[PDB]
Amino acid sequence: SKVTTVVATPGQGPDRPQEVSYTDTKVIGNGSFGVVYQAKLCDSGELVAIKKVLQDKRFKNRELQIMRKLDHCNIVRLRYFFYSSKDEVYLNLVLDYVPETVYRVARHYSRAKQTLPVIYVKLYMYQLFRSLAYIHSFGICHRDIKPQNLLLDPDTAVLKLCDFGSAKQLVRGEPNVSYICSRYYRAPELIFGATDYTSSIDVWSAGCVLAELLLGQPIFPGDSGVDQLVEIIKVLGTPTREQIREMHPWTKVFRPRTPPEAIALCSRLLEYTPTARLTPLEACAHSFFDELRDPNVKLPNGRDTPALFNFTTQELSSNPPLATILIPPHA
Ligand SMILES: C[C@H]1CN(c2ccncc2NC(=O)c2ccnn3cc(-c4ccccc4)nc23)CCO1
Repeated sequence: SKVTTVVATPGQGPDRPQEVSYTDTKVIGNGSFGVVYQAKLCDSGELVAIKKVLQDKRFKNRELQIMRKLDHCNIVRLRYFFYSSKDEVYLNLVLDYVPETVYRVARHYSRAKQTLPVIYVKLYMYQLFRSLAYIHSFGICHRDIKPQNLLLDPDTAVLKLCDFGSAKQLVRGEPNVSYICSRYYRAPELIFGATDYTSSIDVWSAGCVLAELLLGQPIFPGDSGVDQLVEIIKVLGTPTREQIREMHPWTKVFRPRTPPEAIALCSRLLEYTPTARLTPLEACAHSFFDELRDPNVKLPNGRDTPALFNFTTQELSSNPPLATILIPPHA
């Protein structure tokens, strides 16, 4: 077994490097992002993911700057970072390992001609909304919400948002690129080429993930923006002049046994008007998640549900009175 020893800087806290040794290094992902590895830390025995990207000499890495300041139970944790080396330098992000993704779990169910039990749809969606409530409180927009970027530990039912390669602090009056976000999950303002969009593009993407988990397939597919806009229009109806300036019965969209609270939540996330969409914190508070607030709720495997109510002042800052719903009496 090959052991690699590096001098890495801890993610959170002041810049004080340490020797870090890891082994059992294997490639687990390859794409436009770069390469993701799996490895075992020699000291603790803990599994880690290592995202390796090409580092520009000219500037500081935006993903690293964002990740160093994030601390949330539903966001993948940056343990360390280090630089490595023809004649080019790479930035390596040592993250907490999470074994599965919502993409892979949902695909197991789709191929088996079935849908993910609604208890999981609530757990995953609720935890995704918490992660968005947290990043959005600092003005940070993920800009790439999709099932592959939603990590899962299937045994504990914990969801962790990953991939901050497109994330950016959105400042009012500053223009932003419209070519971020993956096909199927782009908000209609991004399809229309808006550069003045807000963090609500993340809420639309999350609404696309929710509808997909309920349906067993993407709600707005299409290989072009015009095809995707046709699928959006089939469900939401034709956008008014006011709606276009700002950027079908929903019950007939899903299978008959679909909970009406789930359908009501989709209609409030998937709206043409960016300001009409729910905020992540308001989505957390929706009646679709009431089952998670029940003191007797348990996972299908018999275990207790993960931490769902440990809200901080920062997390609640968008609407502090929502704490009366969000933190139930038993919590
Ligand atoms: C294909 C991968 C791409 N991947 C990413 C794309 C861009 N930047 C980062 C990541 N990954 C991560 O930040 C990440 C952090 C922690 N644990 N972890 C496990 C796995 C994983 C990798 C392969 C198969 C299953 C799981 N990926 C991660 C997201 C998942 O799907």
